[PDB]
Amino acid sequence: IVGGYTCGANTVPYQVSLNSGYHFCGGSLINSQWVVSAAHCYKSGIQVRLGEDNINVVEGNEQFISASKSIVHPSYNSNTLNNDIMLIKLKSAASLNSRVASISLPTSCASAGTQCLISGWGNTKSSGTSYPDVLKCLKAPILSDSSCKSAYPGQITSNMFCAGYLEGGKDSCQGDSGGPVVCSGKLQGIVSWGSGCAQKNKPGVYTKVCNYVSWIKQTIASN
Ligand SMILES: CC(C)COc1cccc(-c2nc3cc(C(N)=[NH2+])ccc3[nH]2)c1[O-]
Ligand SMILES: [Ca+2]
Ligand SMILES: [Cl-]
Repeated sequence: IVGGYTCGANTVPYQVSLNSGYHFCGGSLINSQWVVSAAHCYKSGIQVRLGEDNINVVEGNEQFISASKSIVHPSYNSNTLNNDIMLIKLKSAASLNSRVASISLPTSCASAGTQCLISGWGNTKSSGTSYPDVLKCLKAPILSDSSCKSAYPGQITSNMFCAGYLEGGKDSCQGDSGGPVVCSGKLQGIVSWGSGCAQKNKPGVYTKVCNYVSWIKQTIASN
């Protein structure tokens, strides 16, 4: 997260770290056995780490559970990143409490101007790599479709939305991919891509979760 702030330990109880011997992507807990992340964060050998704050220290509250299966969206396109969503089922269910809790799926899509919270352990510099030990947070508004398409002409599908600041300085970045964009207590986006990090006129692009609620529900129900 570039231009963000320290969230505070466990203030984002649905945030998870996908780990394969190091932190590589973020994700969101939606029920005690399922997490949602981005399809391009897929790999085998994934351990889901819940209740984390400092990812390099066991401070307490952590639950490390292996993934039993990852379900990448059948229409995911690695070249355009269209349908960049993946569901991970956990080997055992997580114990939910106040430090580990799930976030709700939306019933409607959010509108431009809606303010949302993006969190993650991704890079904090737009030029160079500086990864943090604790969770970083950023409040960012959803932008209008016209400003998003003007910024990335030909690359935005109806399953993506832009959120951020056109002046630059605040944005999600590498290491944040797969994590949550929460607005009014509902999971509305998944960190997906962007051009560099916090560059002027190049806001972040997120997977539009409201277009996948029936797919998420039907898939969890049959697995
Ligand atoms: C499969 C992963 C281990 C590799 O993931 C990645 C490798 C290189 C860059 C990214 C990445 N750049 C990103 C930029 C942004 C942004 N809003 N500017 C957001 C997420 C990003 N994720 C990324 O997610
Ligand atoms: Ca820790
Ligand atoms: Cl266009």
